[PDB]
Amino acid sequence: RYTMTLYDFIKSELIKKGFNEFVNDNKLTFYDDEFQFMQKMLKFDKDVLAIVNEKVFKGFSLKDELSDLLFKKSFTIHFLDREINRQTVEAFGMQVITVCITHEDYLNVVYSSSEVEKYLQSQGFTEHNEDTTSNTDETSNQNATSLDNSTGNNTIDNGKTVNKSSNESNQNAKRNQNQKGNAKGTQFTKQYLIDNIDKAYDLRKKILNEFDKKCFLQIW
Amino acid sequence: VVLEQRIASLEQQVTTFLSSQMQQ
Amino acid sequence: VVLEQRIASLEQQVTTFLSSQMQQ
Amino acid sequence: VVLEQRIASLEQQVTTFLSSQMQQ
Amino acid sequence: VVLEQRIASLEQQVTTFL
Amino acid sequence: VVLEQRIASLEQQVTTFL
Amino acid sequence: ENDFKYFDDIRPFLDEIYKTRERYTPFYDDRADYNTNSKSYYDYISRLSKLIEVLARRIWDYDNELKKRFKNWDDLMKAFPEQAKDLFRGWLNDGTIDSIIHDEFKKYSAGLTSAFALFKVTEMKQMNDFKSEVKDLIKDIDRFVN
Amino acid sequence: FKYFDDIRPFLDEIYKTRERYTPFYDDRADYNTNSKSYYDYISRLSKLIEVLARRIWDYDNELKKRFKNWDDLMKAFPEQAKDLFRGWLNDGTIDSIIHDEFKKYSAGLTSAFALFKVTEMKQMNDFKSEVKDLIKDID
Amino acid sequence: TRERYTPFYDDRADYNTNSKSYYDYISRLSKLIEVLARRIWDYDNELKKRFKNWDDLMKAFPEQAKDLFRGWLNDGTIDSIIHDEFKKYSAGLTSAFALFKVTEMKQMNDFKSEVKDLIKD
Amino acid sequence: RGLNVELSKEISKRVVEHRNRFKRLMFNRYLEFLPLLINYTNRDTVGIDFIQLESALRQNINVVVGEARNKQIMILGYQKRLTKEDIYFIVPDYLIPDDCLQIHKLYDNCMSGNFVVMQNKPIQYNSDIEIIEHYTDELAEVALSRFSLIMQAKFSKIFKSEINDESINQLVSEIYNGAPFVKMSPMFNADDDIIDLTSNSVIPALTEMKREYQNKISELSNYLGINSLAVDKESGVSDEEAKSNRGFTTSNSNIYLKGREPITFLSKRYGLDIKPYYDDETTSKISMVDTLKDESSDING
Repeated sequence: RYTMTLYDFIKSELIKKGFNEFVNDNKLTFYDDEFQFMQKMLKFDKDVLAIVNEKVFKGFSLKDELSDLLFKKSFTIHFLDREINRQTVEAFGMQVITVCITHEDYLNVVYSSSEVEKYLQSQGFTEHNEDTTSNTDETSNQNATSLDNSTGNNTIDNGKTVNKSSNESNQNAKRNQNQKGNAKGTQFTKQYLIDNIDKAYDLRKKILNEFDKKCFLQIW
Repeated sequence: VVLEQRIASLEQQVTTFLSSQMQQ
Repeated sequence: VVLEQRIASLEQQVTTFLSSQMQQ
Repeated sequence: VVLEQRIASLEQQVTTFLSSQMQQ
Repeated sequence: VVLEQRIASLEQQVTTFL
Repeated sequence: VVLEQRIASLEQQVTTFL
Repeated sequence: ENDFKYFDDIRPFLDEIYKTRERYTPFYDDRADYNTNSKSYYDYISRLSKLIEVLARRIWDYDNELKKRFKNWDDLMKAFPEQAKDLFRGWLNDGTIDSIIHDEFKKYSAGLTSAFALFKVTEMKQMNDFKSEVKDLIKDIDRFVN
Repeated sequence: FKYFDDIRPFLDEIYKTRERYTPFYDDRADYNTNSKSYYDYISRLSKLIEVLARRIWDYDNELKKRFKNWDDLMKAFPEQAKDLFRGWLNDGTIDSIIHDEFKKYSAGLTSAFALFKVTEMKQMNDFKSEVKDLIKDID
Repeated sequence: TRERYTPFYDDRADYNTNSKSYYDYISRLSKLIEVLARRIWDYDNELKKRFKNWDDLMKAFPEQAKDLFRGWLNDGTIDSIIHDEFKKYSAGLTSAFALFKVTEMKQMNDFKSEVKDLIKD
Repeated sequence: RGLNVELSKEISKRVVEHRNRFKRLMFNRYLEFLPLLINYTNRDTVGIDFIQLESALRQNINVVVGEARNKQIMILGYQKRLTKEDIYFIVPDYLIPDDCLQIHKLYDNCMSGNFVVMQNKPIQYNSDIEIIEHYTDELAEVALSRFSLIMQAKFSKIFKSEINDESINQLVSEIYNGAPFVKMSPMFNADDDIIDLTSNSVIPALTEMKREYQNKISELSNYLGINSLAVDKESGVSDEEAKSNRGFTTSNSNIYLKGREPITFLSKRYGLDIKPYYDDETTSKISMVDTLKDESSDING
């Protein structure tokens, strides 16, 4: 069973756009490696990229612009001399839907675990005080004194003092300790277990043969 | 016998039919 | 014996010629 | 015998053809 | 026989027809 | 007789001649 | 002239399909069992359904068109006595001319214009005489002061 | 060709089926699935949707006939209005036209200019009475 | 034999049959041709009555044409044709006569002015 | 020159050529044989080339055998309205009767002048050139399936090793040269490492398919009367071993015989015995066991 291939598609659509491989300028250019179409598809220049992105991926681009060239290259040079399944070009729109899943892990696969943390932290805090004391105190004494002088008339004196002294004191005191904190933790722990590369051997294989399952004639 | 009478009678009827009514 | 057969053959010959011009 | 029956059959046919030729 | 007589009568009829 | 048979074929040939 | 080569640039693309049209069997193959899917009953009543509704509406709305067309019948009926009296005033225009107009109304034109214009001429002569006989006494007696 | 036929023997034609004996195990209907019945039903149902559209053609052909008959009769109608008016002139109803044409208008014009001329003459008598009196007053 | 679909073509007819199955759409279409058939019947019931009315008028037209024409608005039309352009030599004539009399009276006013030289003292 | 071959799925065109050629061959062979089954006490005294008769009968044209000069030359013959005269088309040249012909069926038993018509089949409903087309396509695709089954029933012993010159010296000097006691490394080097692709899902399937081909031949065979029937009566293998339902194959054999019944009507006229028998004989051993008269020794040897 045989239908259209995919090399013949972009060859015929690129030769629709004025190109050629035999008599291009005027000199015989069949042997010159920068002109025949197979080198333009294996190098996968701007030109073949434009014709694939217009006729095969008619409304698609991936996330980035460096991975997206890698995906479109790794699609169209796996499947050059392959087949077609659903019998008409611009009618294997099954290709656009098998594109339309979000398994876009063609660039920067960091699954050497790479645990990223964040830890934001705010804090608010007020405070108040009211400290009031009040003293009361009073005193008293007595001062029974005497002296008995004598010469060789013999003068004598006696004294008393009474000295009370009352006192009091009172004070208030208020405080207001306003306060706030902040903290911004961050960790970036990466791990490197050994057997992750075993799981990473086929990250692209099960998406690449998915097109064989759903878009290409899986018979001779 | 009577078979000779029958053979004589059938020639008579054959002559009668083939001579009187038609030629065929 | 031989006559019995020729007499039968000629009677059918008369009968298949009488019916060619018969009223039947 | 059987040749006599054949000779009888042939003269009957010749008489029928002669009646076919001449009207009576 | 009688068959010979009938055969003789038939040749007489054939000769009369001629 | 056989002579009658011979006379019958000559009559047949003469009738076929006519 | 050697013009109109529009019958002629078709030639390299009219021999081309005649070349690649019937010489195919050494170059191609007959395999692979292409399926053909062609139009069950639902596409048949598709073909019939729009076709019947596009005249189902166009016989449902025949009543308003017919209502117009037996409205203007009665419009003609109410317009008819106007057209009858308009037709009648056409012929009597020439009709009244033979009766009175090549006749008595010419006499009325004569008598009711010429005679009264003569009366106007007599009134003008009279009023010139009255202008004079008013002026004839003003221009003689009042002048002795001025 | 206007025939309100009747309403009932048309509404049974859409609910009527003969149900002939088509044999099973033949190639008239090979798989005998229920699809050829659908084709033969809807195609046989769309006859009457031609029928009543032909009835619309009957209506409009008749109305064209009707307005055409009216238009030709309006063509013929001035040939009746003439010789109707000849009936209106050779009889004595000319006494409408000559008397209603004559007397009222002639008397109106004569009496109108007579009233106007006598009023103008009274105006001139008034005017001369105005003129002759105003000159005497000085001496 | 060998059942082939030798045409394979393109169509231009449109469909959203608001119906559960093919079957119920056949029923709906049956109801629809029934109701517009009843519309055709009341077109007939209207239109036979209209033509029993109309063709009477087209049959009895000349008698009606003699009858309605004799209505006595005719004198009004005759007053219109005497008041027509046929009168209007007399109309413009009498209007010019009135203008000439106004011309006379304003000329009287013209020679009134030669009196007022020494009307003062 | 012009050459660019397809692939070696050329066989998948050779397979369908074998089917197509088998249908064409079996169809025209089966009607190449079918106009000779009866042959009816072969040329006792009667000047008929019966092979030319039976070939004419199986294109359904009603032949008519009568007399020409008393010796039964064939002629062609194309409620009961009787036929008498030589109105029909006549194939011989000057041997025509030029006299009273008749059909010798019901005018009497054995009396009228002979021109009897022989039908192929007494009542005709369908031609059996359609039944022979009816089974030969079904037979064709079972012959397809047998040929396709034995074309893929071929077997290799797959050696499995990392390639360049490890196991080649093994099989050369120690398998096809027949050698027992081959010594190998401990590196699992035959721990089911060599494997056999077999098609033992194909050879039990093979014999049952041949039995389906065989009884489909027999189910075409008993339809058109050609049968193994009389020997099956004397062999006692009468029913459900020869799966044929004997009452149906002795039924369809008989219709062709009583179609050729008017040769007995002719046989009663001129005084001779012609019976339409049904040929099933094949000689040099059957003719030996039915006679074992020493003159039949000098015939054969």
